[PDB]
Amino acid sequence: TNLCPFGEVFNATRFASVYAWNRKRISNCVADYSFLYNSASFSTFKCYGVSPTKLNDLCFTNVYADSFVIRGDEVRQIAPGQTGKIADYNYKLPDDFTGCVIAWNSNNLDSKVGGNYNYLYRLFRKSNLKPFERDISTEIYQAGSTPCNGVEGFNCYFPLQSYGFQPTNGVGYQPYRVVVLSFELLHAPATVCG
Amino acid sequence: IVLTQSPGTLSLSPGERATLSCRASQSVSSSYLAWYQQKPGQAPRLLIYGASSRATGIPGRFSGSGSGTDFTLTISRLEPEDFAIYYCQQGVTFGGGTKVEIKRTVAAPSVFIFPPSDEQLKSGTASVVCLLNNFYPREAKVQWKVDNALQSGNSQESVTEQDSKDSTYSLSSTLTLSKADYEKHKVYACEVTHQGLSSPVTKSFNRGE
Amino acid sequence: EVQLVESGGGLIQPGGSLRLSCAASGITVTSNYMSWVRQAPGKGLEWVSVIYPGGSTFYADSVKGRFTISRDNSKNTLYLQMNSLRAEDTAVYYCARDLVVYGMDVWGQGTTVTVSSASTKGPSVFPLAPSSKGTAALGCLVKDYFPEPVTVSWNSGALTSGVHTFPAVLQSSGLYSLSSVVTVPSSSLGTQTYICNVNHKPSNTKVDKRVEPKS
Ligand SMILES: *[C@@H]1O[C@H](CO)[C@@H](O[C@@H]2O[C@H](CO)[C@@H](O)[C@H](O)[C@H]2NC(C)=O)[C@H](O)[C@H]1NC(C)=O
Repeated sequence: TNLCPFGEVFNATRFASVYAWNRKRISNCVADYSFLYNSASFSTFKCYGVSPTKLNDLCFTNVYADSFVIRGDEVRQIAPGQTGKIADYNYKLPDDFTGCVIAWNSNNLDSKVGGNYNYLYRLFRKSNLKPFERDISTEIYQAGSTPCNGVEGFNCYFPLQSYGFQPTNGVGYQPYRVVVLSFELLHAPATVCG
Repeated sequence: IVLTQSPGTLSLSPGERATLSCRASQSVSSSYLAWYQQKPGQAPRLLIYGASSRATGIPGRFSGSGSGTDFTLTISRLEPEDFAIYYCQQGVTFGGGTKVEIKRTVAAPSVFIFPPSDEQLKSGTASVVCLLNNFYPREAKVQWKVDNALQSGNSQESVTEQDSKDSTYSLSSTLTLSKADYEKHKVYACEVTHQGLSSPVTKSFNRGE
Repeated sequence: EVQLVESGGGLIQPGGSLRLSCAASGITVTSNYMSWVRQAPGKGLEWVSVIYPGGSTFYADSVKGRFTISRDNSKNTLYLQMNSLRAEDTAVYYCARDLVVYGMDVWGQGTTVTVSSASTKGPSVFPLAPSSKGTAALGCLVKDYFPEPVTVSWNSGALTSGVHTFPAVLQSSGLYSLSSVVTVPSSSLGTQTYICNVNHKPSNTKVDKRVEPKS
């Protein structure tokens, strides 16, 4: 059998920061979504435009698996139609999203005593991201009319900020690993079938 | 998220160390907290951000510390301009504030009672005023009594800011009655309880002298 | 200079609308997290609303559906449209630039919003007569006026030592009342006249009340 390598996304030992979210393009394989119905492993499993229980009966042109880490209380922003720092400046789903959003608590892997400062999010950006846009700029953010010329100072801020993930955080503020499955159906032969 | 500041009031002298506490109901991020000072009639002023970083131009005697849920603002050596209200803040949440006031020796209030004027009585209302003058500390209890009945629900009171000369407070309480009710009773008294008084002080008058 | 200059506060009846403005210099409003924070009389700070650099808006539950935050880049100005105002919206409203991880570093000077169904009204001024029973206290009761503020002096400014003019209280009628007192030597009561001078600019009221021992 030629199974789609969803394990490489879901079971990756390390995850990306949300501003630099990872994407794996899945093509030309048999997709077995049975691992999703294994509950007690996922705190969020929400689908849009498809039935969550019928995924094994569906064919798509391609499937995208995006993955990243955010705060628990930010998982609600990974949905069509949402606003907030994550949806606006880090990872944006389209209003007409077709796919599923899966999340689980990763406190045991992604928090550190005194703070894990490796997971970042973009705090400053002049405009919202388009759906599925990925901004990895580290340009100094100009909050006034004076050019920054690459140096931080008043009105001149580094645009990325660290999460302060420590294992004693309240659960809503603990790290969550998120995988977004986008199902792409083009006027073309399907290559990912259940 | 709830931020609880303690104590409500710190009473200290210039030169002394002030320690103000802010406790968060949840551990969020790390060192996630700002501190502000506010003086009467003025907008708040940022003192500390990121729990421990001093805002630009803030004197070095201000320092912040703590993490998880427990945070502290320290003023190492109080200056006279530091007596003020201080707020902590996280995201959209503010703490309830801590007042830093000048400590001084206990001073009992001077107590005065004023009957309503005849001019006011002509209009159908009677206001009886009780004045507590130049006391410290700020906590004081006024109990109105009419023919020895303890009055509840018909008085309001007001307290001055700490006096710039002698660091005392003053308090004014108004008992409001209809004229008809006022004329129904004889003995009007305010009884004052304060730490400077070994026993409560009562000032009274008899309506009609 | 870096400043936020607010305007638009005033007196409004319940159900009415006001628009507050916050004109910025030294920061670019549309490039920042910009917030409104209010402070009711004698109370703490309450976050009201924010607009993100990219345009998303958020509101406290207590103003949702009634207030609208907005901005104008060409005027570099932040606005708060307040509709269906209620008594408990009475407060000083501050605008502030929020750096989120670096605190709220720049604040406006505040603009006062008073929501009340009361009509403008000058005070009645009544004497608080020095007792007949050596320091004496005397004063003036400045009752039933609207809106704030009143000013009180003693003897046209010549008497300042020992004066306490208290914060006004809001009575259940919707009108304010305050007292002003002074302690003086009892031996002065026969030879010194004491007059409180009360000014209520909103109603163009000036009252001079002589306060004397009663008989
Ligand atoms: C991630 O890894 C887990 C554990 O290795 C996988 O869960 C196993 O799935 C197989 C079927 O593919 C079952 O026979 C095992 O019983 C499962 N073990 C556990 C502990 O659940 C999971 O499928 C992987 N995720 C993927 C491939 O997306």
